[PDB]
Parts: sequence; C-alpha cells; structure tokens
Amino acid sequence: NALPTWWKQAVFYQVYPRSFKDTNGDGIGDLNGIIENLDYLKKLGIDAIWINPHYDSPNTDNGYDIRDYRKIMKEYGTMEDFDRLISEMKKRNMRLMIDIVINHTSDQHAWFVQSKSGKNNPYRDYYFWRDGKDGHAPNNYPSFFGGSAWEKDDKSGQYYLHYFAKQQPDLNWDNPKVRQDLYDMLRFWLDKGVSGLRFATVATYSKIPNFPDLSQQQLKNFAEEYTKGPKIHDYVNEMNREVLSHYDIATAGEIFGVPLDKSIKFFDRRRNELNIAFTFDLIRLDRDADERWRRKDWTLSQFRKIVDKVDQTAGEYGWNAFFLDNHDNPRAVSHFGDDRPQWREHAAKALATLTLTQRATPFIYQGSELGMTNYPFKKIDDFDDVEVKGFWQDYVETGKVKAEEFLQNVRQTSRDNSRTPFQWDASKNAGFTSGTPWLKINPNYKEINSADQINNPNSVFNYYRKLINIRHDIPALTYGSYIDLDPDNNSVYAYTRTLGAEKYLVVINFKEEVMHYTLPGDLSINKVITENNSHTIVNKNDRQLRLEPWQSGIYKLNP
Ligand SMILES: OC[C@H]1O[C@H](O)[C@H](O)[C@@H](O)[C@@H]1O
Ligand SMILES: [Ca+2]
Repeated sequence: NALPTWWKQAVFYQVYPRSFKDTNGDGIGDLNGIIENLDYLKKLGIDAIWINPHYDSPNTDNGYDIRDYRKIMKEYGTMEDFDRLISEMKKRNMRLMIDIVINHTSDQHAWFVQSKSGKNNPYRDYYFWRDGKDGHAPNNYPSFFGGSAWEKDDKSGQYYLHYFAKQQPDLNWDNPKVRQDLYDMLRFWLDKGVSGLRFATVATYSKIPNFPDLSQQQLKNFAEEYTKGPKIHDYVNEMNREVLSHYDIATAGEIFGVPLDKSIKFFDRRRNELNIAFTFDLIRLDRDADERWRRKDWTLSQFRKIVDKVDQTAGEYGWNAFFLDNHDNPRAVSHFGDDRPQWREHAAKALATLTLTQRATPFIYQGSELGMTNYPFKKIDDFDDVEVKGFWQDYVETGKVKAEEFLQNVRQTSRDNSRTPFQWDASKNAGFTSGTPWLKINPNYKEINSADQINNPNSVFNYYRKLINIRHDIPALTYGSYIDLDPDNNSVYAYTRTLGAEKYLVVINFKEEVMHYTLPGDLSINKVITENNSHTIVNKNDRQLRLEPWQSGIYKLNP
C-alpha cells in the first residue's frame, strides 16, 4: 500500500494558548493572541494547529479541568473569538485540532455538582462513588497528581475517583448515558468545522471491574494498570462508529500509560479507532517509572532503538505522531540537545532535522522553532504546575527525598519548562504581554526571540522553514521506510528514508567534536539536500562525511 492523507503529510504546530500571546495585558495568552499571529505560523510553513484546552475551567490543571465543555475559557476570550480563529485559519488554509478531555471533568462541572448532591441524584453514576474500606479509601489507588486517587465526600460518606487532581473527578464511561452526552458534546465542536481532535489520556476511560487493590509491584508502575480497562477498545470504537467516522477529521490518541506492544490497537486503521499515535516511549526514555519526576542518564543508542521500535510498531496499518517536547515535557534543545550558547542553535537545527524526517506526522511545539530552552527554576515556589506540587507533597514533605535533590531533578523534568511565555521579541517581557506574565519569562529572551530570527536566513526559525519546505517536496521524507544504519552507535545518528528507488540519508553528529563517518555497503551521495554546520564540501559519489560537532544534514543517495 502507502495510503496518503492530509494528516499524514501535515506539519502540525502546537499552541499552548496560556503562554502564546497576551493581547489584553492580564499576563495570560488568549485567542486573539493566536489570531494575531497566524501569519507568523503561515510564514513558518505550518499546515495545522493543535490548541491545548480552550474551555471554561477553574484552571487547577490549566484547562484540563473543564467546568463547561460548551463555553470558552474566560481568560482566552469569547465564543466569537473562537469562531473567528476557525475562520481566519480557514482563510489561510490551516486546519484546527482541539483537545478533547473526557476522562474527567472539573469538580465544578454541573454534572459533578449534581452527582455529589446525593446518592439518589440522576447524575450520581456519571462518576465513580465507592464506600471506604476499614475507615480508609476504597483501595490503595494513587493519584498522578499527589496522594490517593480517592477523595472522601462528607455529605454522602462515599469516596469519588480521581486519577488526576482532586478537582478532576473521573467520568463513568461504563454508563451509556455519559458516553452519549460526551458524543453530543463532540458534535457541537465538530459542527463548527474543527478538523482534528486530540484525545487526552485516551487510554484510561475504562475502569477496572470491582476496583481491586494494586500489588506492591503495581504501585510503582500504576499508570499501566489504569490502561488495562477491559472495555477501552469497545468505547473508543463505539465513539468512532457513532461520532468520529461521521466527520472528516484527524484524531490523535494520547496513550499515556500504554506499553508500546499495546498501542497498535488504538491506531490500526482496520480497527476504526483513532488515526495518530502520541506515545511516551521516546520523550520520557530517561524518566523513572516509579518516581516519575526523576530523570536518569540516557545514550544515543538507547534513543535510536526507541525511534526504531516506535516506527516498527506503527508498521503498515498504524501511524505515529513524532515530537521531542510539548507542554508536558522539558524543551527539546535542553533535554535532547545541548543548550549552551556555543551549541544551542546547531543542536536545535539538528533536532529539527531529525523531527522533520520521520515516518510520522511531526508536531512542532511553540517556541521550539526558535530554539527556546528550559527555564532556570530555583526554588519550589518558582513552579506553578499542580503536578510538581503533588510530587513535592508525596516525596519531599514526607521526608522521602531531600528538597534539593528533588529540585535538581524537577528543574530538568518539570512541565513548566515548556510553559514559560513564547519569546516574540527583545522588548520588555519578550513582547508577550503589556502587563505581568502569569509565569516568568526566560531572561534568555534577549538572545532567543522570533524578531531576531524571522528575517535572518541563518536562524533556527528559517532552518525549520527550509526543512518543512523540503519535507513537502520529497515524498520519501514522509512515507518512505526507515532503516537505522547502526542502532548501537552512540555518536553519529544515521538513517535512511526510502520509497522505491528514491533513497535519502539523514546524518546527525551528537558529539561536540569532529566525527568522521564512512557510509556502509555501497551507499554514496548523489546530492546534498541541506546541512547545518558543515565545513567540508560534499561531492558526487562521496562515501564519507567529516561531521563538524552538532552537524546535521539530509542527502540523496545514488540508486
Ligand atoms: O488532565 C490530565 C493531563 O492530561 C492531558 O492529556 C495533558 O496533556 C496534561 O497536560 C494534563 O495534565
Ligand atoms: Ca490575555
């Protein structure tokens, strides 16, 4: 086969509206700020935008705790703004993907308000209410965001389930009336001409019959137990049959907690579930499975073996998204590259090259196109994220981990690293806001901003632009098959992308010294498609490359 679609060949950009552009001085990005910057995105070469949740929310989890699914978040604007965003993107031939958060609602959602009003309320079993055991929680389930996954309610004396914050009660998908209400809600958004849906933690919808305790072992890897719900594929396939297949959309599945060998069932096109896999294997390759804020050393051989495994898993019938950072992870150049002033731009370009030459839909997270870095967090109160406060409570306040060792890690791992405001220019607060930004701007905005880069042909921005253009022009870079030349090489990452006789080579030097790299077999260069940081010229039929430190390139190979 090889079944091309607009979503397989799109280059997506992810906008985290809270941090993109504030147009009214309250310190918080808003819909008008996205609208006002569409020409900037269009100039980058972006096809499609995925926005993080835009709905009415008290913001315990920055939009992921939704109090009304049919209303715009007060901080982002009005319904008129949203409809104008859709319409201005349509004018520019850009498609919008929205974030669908239906594993749970805010505890202020009308459904929960009613549900918690008493056992006899019609909405009682829109959520999960269970009696305690021996004066304790129903079972030993922990929450991703701190403490127990069960919260006691005084009125009724029962506990309600929350995998995420106390303010995110989990919806009861086993109740057909819940599923039918959530479908009605999707059609409301789909009817406005939205072109994609990203399903937040899509794999936790089905809860485990009778809530048994997790074993000591399971407590150290509990996400995977929450994804074992026996009806998860029935529910996703049902939502496909009753809603998704009735519209013309691309659907992404965020499979948090799903082992890779179980991912294909969500994305195999024959199964009629979802289109695009968001996996965690690569982006958190170096994260501890138990203490999930903690990181460890990783090597290039480990990284490339994951890329290849994730590629093979999707195989012929599935499809991958490919991203190196987003609003839940550290910035790619700091995490996967070298963010020191001598290497930052070279590494950012190398990782852009890697990103834009995967057999996957690439997602470019806001500010990565400038080479934005992690933020120098000092003290615990410099962080905002509910998640980091939950880890601090579980691990530091219980005395299990010294505060300083915890900070050493979360400085490198915290989601807030991606959430500092987008650095537009060199002006006060990087031009993000006229007032006080909700989260401090990185002081490196003076060196790293869009205004310094958009007209500089050597910039990280224009290198991304050139790579998008190249990807659009060379079908092997989207659909071609992927072969790693040496999964055990810890210095030079080299792989081929092949469609029939059209064969391309991507080479990235991960070392900060010169690497000579002789090609294997009979491979030789036909053309240089692009390089960054090269010094030696590549001629026809070369079988060797002298790679500068952090050099990256794409080459066409002779047939
Ligand atoms: O709401 C729970 C979580 O699920 C989502 O899919 C988001 O990516 C993450 O930011 C959020 O905290
Ligand atoms: Ca604002």
